[PDB]
Amino acid sequence: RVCESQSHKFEGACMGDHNCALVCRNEGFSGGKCKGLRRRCFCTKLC
Amino acid sequence: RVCESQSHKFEGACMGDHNCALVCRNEGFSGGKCKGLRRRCFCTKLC
Repeated sequence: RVCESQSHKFEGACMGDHNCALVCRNEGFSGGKCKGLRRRCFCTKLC
Repeated sequence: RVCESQSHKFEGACMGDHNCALVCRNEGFSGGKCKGLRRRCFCTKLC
């Protein structure tokens, strides 16, 4: 089961899922991706 | 740090946040609330 949390560190429009994943790993998550028309980085991990 | 996961048990459209919270507690989360244009139940817990 997957849980999500918006990144605290990601700056600017999320244009590249991989960059978001890397920032999210620095925040303690397993990965992440960009979501929405607002292009925000959302970190993911197993609940 | 809070995380979110769409409910796996909640039936249909989410009207009452309290109902969603109780359903989500049965899924092992601390709470939950109805969100989105298509009113769905999202469970929350500390990650």
